[PDB]
Amino acid sequence: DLKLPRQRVDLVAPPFVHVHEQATKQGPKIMEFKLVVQEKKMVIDEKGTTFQAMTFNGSMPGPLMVVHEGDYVEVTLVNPATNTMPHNIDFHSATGALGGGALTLINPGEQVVLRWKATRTGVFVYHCAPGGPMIPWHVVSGMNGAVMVLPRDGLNDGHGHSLRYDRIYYIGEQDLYVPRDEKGNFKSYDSPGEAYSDTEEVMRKLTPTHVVFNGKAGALTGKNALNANVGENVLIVHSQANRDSRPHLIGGHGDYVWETGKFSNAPETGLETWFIRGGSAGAALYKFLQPGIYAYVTHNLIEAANLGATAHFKVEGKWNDDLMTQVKAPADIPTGST
Amino acid sequence: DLKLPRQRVDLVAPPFVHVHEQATKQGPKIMEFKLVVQEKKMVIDEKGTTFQAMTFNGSMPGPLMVVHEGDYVEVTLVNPATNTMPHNIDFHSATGALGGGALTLINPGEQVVLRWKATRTGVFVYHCAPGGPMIPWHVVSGMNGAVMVLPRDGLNDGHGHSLRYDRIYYIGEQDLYVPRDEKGNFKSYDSPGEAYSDTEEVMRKLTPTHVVFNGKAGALTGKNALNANVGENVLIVHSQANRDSRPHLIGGHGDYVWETGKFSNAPETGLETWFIRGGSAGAALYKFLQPGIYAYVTHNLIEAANLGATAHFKVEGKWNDDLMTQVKAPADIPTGST
Amino acid sequence: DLKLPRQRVDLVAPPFVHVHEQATKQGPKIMEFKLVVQEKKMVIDEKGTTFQAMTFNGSMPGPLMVVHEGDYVEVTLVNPATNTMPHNIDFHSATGALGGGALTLINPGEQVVLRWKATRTGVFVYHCAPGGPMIPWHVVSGMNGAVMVLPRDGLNDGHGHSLRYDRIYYIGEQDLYVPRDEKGNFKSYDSPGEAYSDTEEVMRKLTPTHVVFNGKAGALTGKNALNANVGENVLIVHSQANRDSRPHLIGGHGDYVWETGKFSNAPETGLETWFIRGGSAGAALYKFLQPGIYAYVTHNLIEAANLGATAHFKVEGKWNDDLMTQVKAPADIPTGST
Ligand SMILES: OC[C@H]1O[C@@](CO)(O[C@H]2O[C@H](CO)[C@@H](O)[C@H](O)[C@H]2O)[C@@H](O)[C@@H]1O
Ligand SMILES: OC[C@H]1O[C@@](CO)(O[C@H]2O[C@H](CO)[C@@H](O)[C@H](O)[C@H]2O)[C@@H](O)[C@@H]1O
Ligand SMILES: OC[C@H]1O[C@@](CO)(O[C@H]2O[C@H](CO)[C@@H](O)[C@H](O)[C@H]2O)[C@@H](O)[C@@H]1O
Ligand SMILES: OC[C@H]1O[C@@](CO)(O[C@H]2O[C@H](CO)[C@@H](O)[C@H](O)[C@H]2O)[C@@H](O)[C@@H]1O
Ligand SMILES: OC[C@H]1O[C@@](CO)(O[C@H]2O[C@H](CO)[C@@H](O)[C@H](O)[C@H]2O)[C@@H](O)[C@@H]1O
Ligand SMILES: OC[C@H]1O[C@@](CO)(O[C@H]2O[C@H](CO)[C@@H](O)[C@H](O)[C@H]2O)[C@@H](O)[C@@H]1O
Ligand SMILES: OC[C@H]1O[C@@](CO)(O[C@H]2O[C@H](CO)[C@@H](O)[C@H](O)[C@H]2O)[C@@H](O)[C@@H]1O
Ligand SMILES: OC[C@H]1O[C@@](CO)(O[C@H]2O[C@H](CO)[C@@H](O)[C@H](O)[C@H]2O)[C@@H](O)[C@@H]1O
Ligand SMILES: OC[C@H]1O[C@@](CO)(O[C@H]2O[C@H](CO)[C@@H](O)[C@H](O)[C@H]2O)[C@@H](O)[C@@H]1O
Ligand SMILES: OC[C@H]1O[C@@](CO)(O[C@H]2O[C@H](CO)[C@@H](O)[C@H](O)[C@H]2O)[C@@H](O)[C@@H]1O
Ligand SMILES: OC[C@H]1O[C@@](CO)(O[C@H]2O[C@H](CO)[C@@H](O)[C@H](O)[C@H]2O)[C@@H](O)[C@@H]1O
Ligand SMILES: OC[C@H]1O[C@@](CO)(O[C@H]2O[C@H](CO)[C@@H](O)[C@H](O)[C@H]2O)[C@@H](O)[C@@H]1O
Ligand SMILES: O=N[O-]
Ligand SMILES: O=N[O-]
Ligand SMILES: O=N[O-]
Ligand SMILES: O=N[O-]
Ligand SMILES: O=N[O-]
Ligand SMILES: O=N[O-]
Ligand SMILES: O=N[O-]
Ligand SMILES: O=N[O-]
Ligand SMILES: O=N[O-]
Ligand SMILES: [Cu+2]
Ligand SMILES: [Cu+2]
Ligand SMILES: [Cu+2]
Ligand SMILES: [Cu+2]
Ligand SMILES: [Cu+2]
Ligand SMILES: [Cu+2]
Repeated sequence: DLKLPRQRVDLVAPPFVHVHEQATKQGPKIMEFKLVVQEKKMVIDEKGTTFQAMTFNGSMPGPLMVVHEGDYVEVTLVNPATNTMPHNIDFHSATGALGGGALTLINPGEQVVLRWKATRTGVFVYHCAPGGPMIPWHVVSGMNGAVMVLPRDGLNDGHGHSLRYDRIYYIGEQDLYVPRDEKGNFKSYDSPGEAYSDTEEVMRKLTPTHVVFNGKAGALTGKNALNANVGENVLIVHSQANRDSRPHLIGGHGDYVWETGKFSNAPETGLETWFIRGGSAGAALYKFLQPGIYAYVTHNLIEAANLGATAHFKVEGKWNDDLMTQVKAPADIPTGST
Repeated sequence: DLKLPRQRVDLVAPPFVHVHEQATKQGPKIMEFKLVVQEKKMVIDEKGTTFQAMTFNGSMPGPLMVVHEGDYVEVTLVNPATNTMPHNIDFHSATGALGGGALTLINPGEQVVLRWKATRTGVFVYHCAPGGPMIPWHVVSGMNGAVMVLPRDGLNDGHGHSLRYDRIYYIGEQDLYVPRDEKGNFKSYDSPGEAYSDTEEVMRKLTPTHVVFNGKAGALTGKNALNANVGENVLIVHSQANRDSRPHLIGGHGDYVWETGKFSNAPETGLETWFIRGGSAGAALYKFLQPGIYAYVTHNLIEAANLGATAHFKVEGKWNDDLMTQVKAPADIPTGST
Repeated sequence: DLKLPRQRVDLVAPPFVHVHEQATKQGPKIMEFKLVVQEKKMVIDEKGTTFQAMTFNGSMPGPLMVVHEGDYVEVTLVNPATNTMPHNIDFHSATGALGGGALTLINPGEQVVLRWKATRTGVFVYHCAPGGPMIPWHVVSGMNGAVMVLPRDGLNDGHGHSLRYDRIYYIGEQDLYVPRDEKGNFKSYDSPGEAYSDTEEVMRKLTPTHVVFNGKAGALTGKNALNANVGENVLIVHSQANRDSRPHLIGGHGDYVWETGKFSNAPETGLETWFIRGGSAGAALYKFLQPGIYAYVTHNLIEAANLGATAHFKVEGKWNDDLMTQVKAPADIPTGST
């Protein structure tokens, strides 16, 4: 019945994004994606703490899907028989049936195919939602990602000017609730089901033990810093499926920010810190003006520095002393000073 | 001195709203409302937990009041002699005297009459605020509701087009702080005063034991789901007098959202999840496009599924396979699959 | 090389603000500021609790700096040899080098001079950020303030009309994490370093013990209430370097609010409660219409009343009975009443 060209997309692991056009002159297509659920123990912090994760495509976050307004998105969700739990998928971009959740519940050994029309532009969360208490559990165990629905003319500034990014990164932020023993040491388990009761008790107190980007403390620092160059316009998509965040690029700004994440609304300009509501994605464009290291954080700095929520950008280029300069390097305070 | 027609309004219990006009050609009136404080033990969760509530008109939230810009609102607040505490009322819609609180403190056995001019459009919180530590206590014990001040031309989209709702619902969200004994069981008391000291200790740690709509976990699910039909534009007013929330309609969107709640500002379009600042009301319009069950949550999913903060809509009509369809029902993963 | 006039600014302690022009016809200048770090034990609540604070210029918050777009800001940061820790400064208003942090690390007995160009309008946080876990620690120990970069034409309403304030106040909100002993009593220490380990444990649980304006519970109540007069337009700048807040003026509104704090964006009108993202400053203009006491709070009322986060305004002038009046004072409920 639906007679449109079909196009298979190969997803890539975050923070990278599969290839796509910004502006397009192609008409609507059926964009075909496959997500494979993987339950697995994963390392989440720099001390080697593990937890019983549940993922789309083996990553936290799940991969970013990119389509254009008016495309149809045909998703094959697979739940391998090595998994232990039922799973499903809810797209916040989609209309009806609990975002798809009511049409995608699959037991281990099953797959399902859902199609939804991309009628709403923006960045949106997708997440598992099997029912009842299993909804938060699967989400905070890692089963969430995002989808971006671009206007067919690409982004604009809400004032009639086109905006184009040179690079895009997807930062998925995950709140984790890892059980502790009586002495405060993190507990380990042999399966997600075994971890559940103790995890739920932590969840109920609404205070994460870890807040991480790309699935673990330090994931996007060091050798895995995000690259850019002076002069490049970078789109930073940020999602949080369960809990609020307040992104900030240390040493930079958000030139154009859609903190609620929806491209039918004009962006705000020149922000220091923006706000991702739990259960949403947002996006910020920034044109780098200075080389060096930038930290990208949630600006609850306890979370950023002590719970895992810091990424780095490494930006190549030439320093601009007009924007900032060290007029005098550290020196002893003058004895004359009063 | 004030020579305007008077109109008595009969309030109705949330989530329903008393009858009113959207657009009106009536001039300003003195709109007369009565609120009666009721202290009573109430059931707040599906396991039968009770707590010593304090209410306007016997409900959590208090009822939604609806007037138009330039009306005067004349409120008789009654504190029956069966109550134990003084009470008052602060309207965030009002100008002066701490929103009215400084003019409305009444002991049991007293009533007072306050008039305020509806100079500011939007949805607004009202709440009790007796003074000092009693302010948060009375609020988190249930003494909060909302008022909507409509423009006399009704709502608009901020771009010169009228917006009209077919139905309106008021969702009051309440954070509760129920004491526990040493084993974790919820404690019961014979009066609000007896509950206070233990409740304050819970409050101080800023983590609710329950987060509920319409006064209890499950209040708006099952037989009390909210009704709508495909094609109807529904206004969902959401308030939170003490603590942030992030509303989300699962399977839907916010077509037009005033998350800060004030109609002099253009709404945002096409949101997935919006944000109600503690101490405010906001509102979202959505036109239903698909039948079935929708969950309406705060998108901290722990709160939603595990602390009580889920409502349902039951929407009648015909399914639109163009927007969403199950292309292939759950099936065994092909043996060929790699 | 940079050949512009230089102008030394003398800072003043919050909540007051150093003298400045709104609109100016002066061209760009090098505006010279000095900040002196002071580590000291400070009283933070009305029961006399102390903690080992770290400050810019001896105050929490640090003082508000005011410049205009296109000015250069040349800051001498001094770390006296009586201090124990290294310190630095990150300006969210600045571009490059982690906001300046990477160019300003000074040991006790040193000073440094940083210049940054004020290319971005709005109110912005500045804070210490020495590296790693020391970043949140120094910030939540008090080392944060704000800077305002005004357009050279002053403020506007985003619709072509000038806005001018008669008074400005800077409210810095500080979340504090004071250790407790086994019985719940707050602990005291002889130095910041001695307090660190126990403080970090409190920080990790993300629940402040105190939330204060101007450095202590009650700082801006009583004799230190903020003054205004009926008819005056007051700008209230609010910052929070680490944690979200939801400001509300009890009995008033935000006539024009830049909750994200950046003057290139039109303000929202007529808000009840606004939202300061942790890691940002915002600002609200209000024209007082009624005399009397107003409370200014974060509208988590537990925080406001029980953790310290209430300020007062005392407003002189004549009461307007048209906006609000007590129609009937408290009286016994009529025996006839049903
Ligand atoms: O012996 C515990 C010690 O080993 C580490 C090694 O990296 O991790 C082990 O214990 C953690 C806490 O139970 C588990 O999360 C992990 O699976 C296990 O390898 C340290 O993190 C830990 O302190
Ligand atoms: O807004 C994008 C997309 O939403 C649809 C519904 O699929 O329309 C919604 O939003 C419209 C514009 O705000 C409303 O007029 C409409 O009533 C509502 O359903 C599409 O028609 C539109 O392209
Ligand atoms: O945090 C409580 C208490 O637990 C200990 C181990 O007994 O450390 C645990 O907690 C730390 C904070 O989350 C982690 O860094 C560590 O991996 C974990 O074992 C104590 O060191 C701490 O005091
Ligand atoms: O890219 C930052 C990197 O560049 C170096 C020179 O190789 O210094 C530049 O950047 C500094 C600011 O971080 C400037 O103060 C300096 O003048 C400029 O040359 C490195 O020192 C720095 O790590
Ligand atoms: O015996 C306690 C058991 O009874 C229930 C019955 O619905 O509730 C009682 O105890 C609760 C916890 O103290 C009270 O809140 C309630 O008032 C009382 O009826 C169960 O909830 C509870 O576990
Ligand atoms: O804005 C609605 C209503 O507010 C009043 C005061 O009661 O005006 C306020 O807002 C105006 C428009 O933003 C400001 O110009 C004015 O100074 C401020 O008091 C009413 O006059 C107005 O209708
Ligand atoms: O939550 C702590 C601990 O308390 C127990 C009773 O000892 O359950 C209480 O807490 C649950 C979570 O809030 C409630 O569902 C229940 O109504 C309440 O009695 C334990 O079951 C729980 O482990
Ligand atoms: O209204 C939802 C309700 O309708 C039924 C048919 O009575 O199925 C419709 O809705 C489904 C999506 O929830 C579609 O997949 C189906 O094709 C459509 O007929 C019920 O199954 C469903 O509960
Ligand atoms: O004896 C403790 C008692 O004295 C007070 C006096 O104002 O404060 C002392 O103890 C506090 C808690 O340790 C310290 O913060 C403070 O430095 C010290 O003067 C009371 O606050 C306290 O309960
Ligand atoms: O926006 C104020 C200020 O920012 C600068 C960079 O220092 O420009 C940024 O914002 C512009 C307008 O949004 C973008 O066009 C530009 O690419 C971005 O760097 C200044 O040029 C501008 O005055
Ligand atoms: O809050 C726990 C418990 O501690 C005590 C002292 O044992 O009080 C402390 O905590 C109060 C709440 O923060 C403070 O008002 C007080 O300054 C502090 O000593 C008990 O009174 C309280 O029950
Ligand atoms: O400024 C408030 C202050 O003024 C007094 C008179 O001196 O009363 C005025 O304000 C009241 C509202 O707070 C009005 O109800 C009253 O009619 C008006 O005169 C004081 O009572 C009040 O503290
Ligand atoms: O180690 N994780 O269960
Ligand atoms: O059923 N989900 O675990
Ligand atoms: O400026 N960043 O913490
Ligand atoms: O049972 N409530 O006190
Ligand atoms: O005085 N109020 O409980
Ligand atoms: O999509 N709702 O959790
Ligand atoms: O008393 N402060 O450490
Ligand atoms: O190094 N800062 O404490
Ligand atoms: O209206 N203030 O709590
Ligand atoms: Cu799942
Ligand atoms: Cu969701
Ligand atoms: Cu009350
Ligand atoms: Cu209030
Ligand atoms: Cu410092
Ligand atoms: Cu910062």
